[PDB]
Amino acid sequence: TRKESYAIYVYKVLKQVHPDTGISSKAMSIMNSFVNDVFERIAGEASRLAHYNKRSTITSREIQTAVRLLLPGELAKHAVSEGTKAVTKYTSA
Amino acid sequence: TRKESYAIYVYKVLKQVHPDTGISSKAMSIMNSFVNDVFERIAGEASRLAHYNKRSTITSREIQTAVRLLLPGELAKHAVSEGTKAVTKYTSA
Amino acid sequence: AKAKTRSSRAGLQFPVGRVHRLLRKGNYAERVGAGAPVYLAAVLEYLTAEILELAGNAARDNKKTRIIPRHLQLAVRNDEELNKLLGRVTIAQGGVLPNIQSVLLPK
Amino acid sequence: AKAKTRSSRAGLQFPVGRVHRLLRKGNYAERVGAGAPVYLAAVLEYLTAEILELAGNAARDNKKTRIIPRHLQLAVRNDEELNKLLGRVTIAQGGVLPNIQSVLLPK
Amino acid sequence: KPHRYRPGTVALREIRRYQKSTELLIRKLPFQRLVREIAQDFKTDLRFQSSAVMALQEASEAYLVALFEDTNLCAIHAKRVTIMPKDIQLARRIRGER
Amino acid sequence: RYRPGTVALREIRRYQKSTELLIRKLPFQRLVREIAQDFKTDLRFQSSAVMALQEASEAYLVALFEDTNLCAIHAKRVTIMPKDIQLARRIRGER
Amino acid sequence: DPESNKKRYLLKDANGKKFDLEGTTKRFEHLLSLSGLFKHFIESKAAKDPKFRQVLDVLEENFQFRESPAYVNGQLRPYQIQGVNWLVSLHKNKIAGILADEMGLGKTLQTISFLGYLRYIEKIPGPFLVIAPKSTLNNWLREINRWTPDVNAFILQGDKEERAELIQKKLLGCDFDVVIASYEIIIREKSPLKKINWEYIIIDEAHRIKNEESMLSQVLREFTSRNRLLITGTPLQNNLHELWALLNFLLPDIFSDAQDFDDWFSSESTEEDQDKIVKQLHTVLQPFLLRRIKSDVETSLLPKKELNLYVGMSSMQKKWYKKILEKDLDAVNGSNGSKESKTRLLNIMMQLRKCCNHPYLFDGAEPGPPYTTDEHLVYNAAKLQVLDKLLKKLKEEGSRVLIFSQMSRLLDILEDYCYFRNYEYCRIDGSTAHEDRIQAIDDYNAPDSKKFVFLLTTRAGGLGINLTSADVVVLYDSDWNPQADLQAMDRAHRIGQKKQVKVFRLVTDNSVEEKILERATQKLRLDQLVIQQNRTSLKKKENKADSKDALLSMIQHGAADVFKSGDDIDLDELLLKSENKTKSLNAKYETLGLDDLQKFNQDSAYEW
Amino acid sequence: GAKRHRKVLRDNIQGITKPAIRRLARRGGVKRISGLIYEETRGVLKVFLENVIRDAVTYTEHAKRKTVTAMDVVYALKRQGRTLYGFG
Amino acid sequence: GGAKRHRKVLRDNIQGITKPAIRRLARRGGVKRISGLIYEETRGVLKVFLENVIRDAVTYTEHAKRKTVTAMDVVYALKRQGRTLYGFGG
DNA sequence: TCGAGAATCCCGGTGCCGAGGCCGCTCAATTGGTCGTAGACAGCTCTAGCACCGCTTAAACGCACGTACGCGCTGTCCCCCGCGTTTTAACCGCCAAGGGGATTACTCCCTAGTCTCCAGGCACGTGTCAGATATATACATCCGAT
DNA sequence: ATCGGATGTATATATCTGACACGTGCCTGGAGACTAGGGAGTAATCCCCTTGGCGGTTAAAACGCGGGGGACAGCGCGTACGTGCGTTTAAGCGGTGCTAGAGCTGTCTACGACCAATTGAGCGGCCTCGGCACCGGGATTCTCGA
Ligand SMILES: Nc1ncnc2c1ncn2[C@@H]1O[C@H](COP(=O)(O)OP(=O)(O)O)[C@@H](O)[C@H]1O
Ligand SMILES: [Mg+2]
Repeated sequence: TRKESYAIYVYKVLKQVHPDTGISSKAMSIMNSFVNDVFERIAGEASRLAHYNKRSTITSREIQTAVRLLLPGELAKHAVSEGTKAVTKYTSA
Repeated sequence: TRKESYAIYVYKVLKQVHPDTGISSKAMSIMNSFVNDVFERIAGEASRLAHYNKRSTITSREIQTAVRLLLPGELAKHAVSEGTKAVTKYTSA
Repeated sequence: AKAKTRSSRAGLQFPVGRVHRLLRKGNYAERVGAGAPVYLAAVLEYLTAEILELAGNAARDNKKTRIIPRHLQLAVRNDEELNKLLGRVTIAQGGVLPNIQSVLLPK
Repeated sequence: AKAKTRSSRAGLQFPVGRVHRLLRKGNYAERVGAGAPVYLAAVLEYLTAEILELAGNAARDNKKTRIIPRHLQLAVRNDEELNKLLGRVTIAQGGVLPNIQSVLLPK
Repeated sequence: KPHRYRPGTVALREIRRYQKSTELLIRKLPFQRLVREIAQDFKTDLRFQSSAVMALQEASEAYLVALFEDTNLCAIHAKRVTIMPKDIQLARRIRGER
Repeated sequence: RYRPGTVALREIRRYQKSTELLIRKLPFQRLVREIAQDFKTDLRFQSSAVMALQEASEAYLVALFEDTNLCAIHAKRVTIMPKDIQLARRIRGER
Repeated sequence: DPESNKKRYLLKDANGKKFDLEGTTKRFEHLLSLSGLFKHFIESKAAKDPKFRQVLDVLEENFQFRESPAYVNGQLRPYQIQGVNWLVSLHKNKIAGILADEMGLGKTLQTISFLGYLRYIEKIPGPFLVIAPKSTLNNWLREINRWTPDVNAFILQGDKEERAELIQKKLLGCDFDVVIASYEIIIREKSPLKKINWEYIIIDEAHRIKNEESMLSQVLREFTSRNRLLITGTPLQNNLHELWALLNFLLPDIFSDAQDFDDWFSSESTEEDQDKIVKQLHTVLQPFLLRRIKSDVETSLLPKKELNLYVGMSSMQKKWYKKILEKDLDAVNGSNGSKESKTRLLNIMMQLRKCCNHPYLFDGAEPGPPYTTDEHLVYNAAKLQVLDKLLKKLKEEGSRVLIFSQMSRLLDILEDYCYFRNYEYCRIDGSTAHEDRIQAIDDYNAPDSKKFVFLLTTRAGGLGINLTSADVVVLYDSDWNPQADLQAMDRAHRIGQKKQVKVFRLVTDNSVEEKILERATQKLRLDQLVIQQNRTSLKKKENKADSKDALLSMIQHGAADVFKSGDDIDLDELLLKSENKTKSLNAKYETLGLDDLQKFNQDSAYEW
Repeated sequence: GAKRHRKVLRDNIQGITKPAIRRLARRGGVKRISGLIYEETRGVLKVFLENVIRDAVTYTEHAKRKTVTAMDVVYALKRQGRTLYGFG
Repeated sequence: GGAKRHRKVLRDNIQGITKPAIRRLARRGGVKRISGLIYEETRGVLKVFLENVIRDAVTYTEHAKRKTVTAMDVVYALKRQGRTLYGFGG
């Protein structure tokens, strides 16, 4: 059966950052679990953010607020920068 | 405007148990927060229980299992008994 | 036909229509069974009655006829069992339990 | 017209369609915007790149060309930020960061 | 020869009178000034409610009271009856707040 | 001979560098099964379930022993005693 | 006599409401005799209340002080004798009043004269209570000790212990003549004063009662008594609700409702109804709102010497002004579509005011630390240089100065520089506690003393104070309400002054400071026209038409000059030039400001 | 008169006066107190407050408000596992 | 001298956490000298932790009608306890 | 060494204000319909489990010496406590102004939803190199005798 | 202190073996076109409630003092734990035998969502008096030098 996961995307990012480094299987499972955990945290916090303000819609503004709430300091700053960049590029297309 | 709360029902229960006591406003607000908190805990755990099992419906079984998970020991036992008793009385009527 | 509240049918005191609505409009699931509001109302019923009778006991032990947050604090903290449930909870205007380490007491 | 994935149109590597589908059929809100999958994918990609770069540094520090869970552990625990984001998290087969108290060292 | 209570007596009387009450222990205006000054570094020109600051004080005081209650155990464990900065550092380090 | 304590620090260096499991396998699986025997009889376990349990258990005990070591040092000692375990778990809210 | 005083003072009988017909009916018929246009209330409450219904059931068919009294020390002003006659007449008719002379008219002496009548003529040395603000307690007691020398009048001060001591000893012992107590001491000592049958309750500065639901009003409602003598120097606000509250306290029988009073008078279908019933208002308020004005009674004084200085703005003053403007040009170079926050506008204005006042109010402006006091800062400020020369003119010729600042640090700087100039001073800023405030003021206003200059702030200066031994009242600056400034300069201009009052006013030319006075005068001038005839050629109904734009125009006075770009004073030429330009602006505003009062005439001038 | 105007003002953290820490300690059941402990208290309080107020202000930003309501503080606390009962 | 059919053997299971294994865990925690009574206290602590986690995991697994505790159940139970675990899926 | 002084619990009367009671506007409960969902079914393939048995090998068990450390006792000294005085700023009562929180209306555009279409990601199978392992050497540290 | 010695550890090398990084087909879910509708964006009102300042009363905070008791350093002593060697035992590995448990695939029908209409449970406002929060005087108790 099909059990989809964030394996190929993680490997794509890896071969982008350290072009000549591999990664074992258990490490990949840990990375996949990490991505799922972070996705769940951000999505849950954004869901509560929409519910607090009586909105039925999740937008990019909710995601940005959630990532500022979860991530600490420098991580939050740089991730907000990256997300703004990607959404701007997507709109201008 | 419309601001629903459990003050009326908390008062009903209180007069049921201690027929001649009262309750000040601040304690009533605390009891309201208590009820909402427990409701969110149970409902969120039941939502996760349904999601884990691929179901799409929150039934009596999910509420019972979330009660088992959240409440400790003797409380869990008695509260489960209360819930089943009420649901059978409702269903038969 | 004359209406009958589901609260009356179940024999409970908490609302069941309200609980059903909050379960339906809280994104907890796509569909809500018919017995879930009844069960959840019963559980909230039971917990509220438990904590309130403990608080009333404490209020009498303090010789007053009206629960105040301090009495709720005493009921939850003294009771070993609800204390786990409200472990991370801070109750406003509760104070603390009287407790002095025996090592500090004079000889 | 020839189809183009939303990932490429945004310039990311993570899948924007899959993130959209999960946000929708995950019981988070009634309606899902159009920028939310893009933003979320970008943030997840950034975090993955950060942790993976640190782990690769650590792996090269041991003359190895693969990232094993020990290197993920070392990278996470030696960085003060990812050590806060993953403070309550246990990494299987991660081991312990080397540390012995100075009071225990021999005279 | 005036009357002086020997050391430790008034300090137990005070423990008894403060573990059997509920009011807030910190002043209110100093705490409010501290809150506004700390918040000035995140958004400029912020308005606060009143229950917002009261909630902050309740949470704050509960936090400190529990912290001191753990510091006491740390100090007693070292066979002292005096609490020193090392005790708070040990307590917070163990609780995971380091 | 090695003066007392020489082998201990070397031993610590050995173990703060490896990653494998420190508790044996069967002695832990037996414990898990007979400790779940009472919640529900006629239970089965996947192997990876027991592995997850052991991973979590050893992580918990290692963190507890680090906190215990800090407690023992704070009392001007180098020997850990049950006093220290009790204090650490009491501080961490578990008791 | 402690025995008779004990017999009379104490509430021997405990009861709630006592009168049924006598007092209420007599008051009503007397007021009906004196232009009884007030039926509406009577029948409204009779219909809605059975008690006053049967009260109305009977309503269908049913020493003049020719001179100053001998006993009180000294004499009284003719208007004072008229006021005491007025109060005596009101007493004879068993109805109260509201003495409301303009401030500084010695109304306290009139109250003491009334009480002297009460004790010495009709012989009721009853328990009189005189509420007051704390600052005014000592002055009261001194007046009792000065005019009617033999009265057991005692303040009610001190911590709980000595308060309780005095209570249980004299008060509950009924061994006094009158009591004095602040607002808070009234609130704290409810019960001891409650258990006294109060012959009178007197209140100085009755504004504090203007709110009917205030806790002090609540408490004062159930003080059992018979007659009240509220006092309020300031004019009564044209709002009607507080007038109802005051009258309600005075005569609860009559003004016993709010909604009925409003529906009768103010809330009308057409506004001309209340415009015409203004005359009936005046009629109803005439009998019991006696008021005199210092202008039309007394000329007992040289009027004023209102002089004005248009000082320059110094080089480092320009430097810090430019610094501020460079920091705050955007919000005042027009605006960003008028999106600038009003708070930002007021803060820019405040920073400009601090720069104009003295460029040491900002840190880092003084030369490198540690500091030394010298003339360096008297020539860092053109204002301070002009003031320095003016002081070294006035002191030597013989005078005493009363500078009023607007903020404390400016008085700090003036203190430090005066100690450099080695002149004895006193500061009475709000910080100075009592028995220290009193210490300083009685040190200054003592007989011949070394304290020459005497420095204050306006908000904490003009409050029941009698600094009259000085004449020149130079102000460092001015505020938005001209009444506060007027009270400040009348701290020295009052009864007893024997020399002309000279008024100086520092104004920084080519600054926001220069626009203040004309903005003040526009506010100032229009007020008087309402007082006399209630209308004029006031076509400038805009009242600056805004504040976000009014203060925007306010800032831009010296906008383009400083932004784009020994030195002795020689005071006499500044006197001449500024007085000519002052009379010029007086003439300009005299013609209703017809040319341009505001005309919302401004444009961006902070371009770049 | 030689004392020049200085106008030094205390830090706001010094408004958590020594007796207030003593009272908090007493309610913690602590008998004898060191003298170096007040700076540690003033230092841990500020950390706690910054961590809470940051999230409260974030929640306020999101709603496009300029008022920090008590519900924002309750949300911020609950986010850190410090649930508060009595304000909503 | 019979009656050997009765088991009368197999010492308690918590004694399978031997003394040197606890020493190994202590050393990984960075502990030099160990008291003699730490062993029993450690056994008690471990038993409590296991009981809590296993109770929650069995709850999860019998909700879903199964009679076999799978790794996902343990992971969920740990997450619910507050101790996220990475690696075994999830 | 028990009597002196200071702190505490107890009763009695007072005042006040907050909780509980009562009266008048609105969504849960009644019908009717009807569609997916989730129970039931068969089939199919990989894991667990419960009694064994044989074998290798390292780890656990036990023991004796000794040592260094835990623990108790003594001294000493200085830091923290209780306390009385003086100062200061918090709380309270107050007033005045205006930002902005909360609500209402319209409209329009963006999200859901349906159909069509196609290509990205997933399972399957696969070949080679990264790292674990076992040796031998160099050398780095600890330890005791001098 | 220093020096040799003996042990433990880091380093370089050859070998393997099994997991990782690759390519292939294909099928499902993500993308492209299109329609209809309602959520939310924007504007405009409104009035609540925050802010910002003032002055007073009084309790709390700050300061300096005197003194003794607790923290800390030093000494001694006995014990209990560590190090090392010998011995025993249990883990781990492999192999047996069968069977259920658990995860993949279609048809039903009964139950939960939607829409209409309607009344009546619940929310809000407003009162009023009983519990509670003061305030004072009295007996109880508890601490601390004689
Ligand atoms: N007839 C008089 N003789 C002497 N001095 C008087 C006379 N009338 C009033 N004064 C003085 O005028 C001053 C006015 O004081 P006060 O009445 O407190 O001001 P206000 O009337 O504004 O309250 C008092 O100091 C009083 O001594
Ligand atoms: Mg006056």
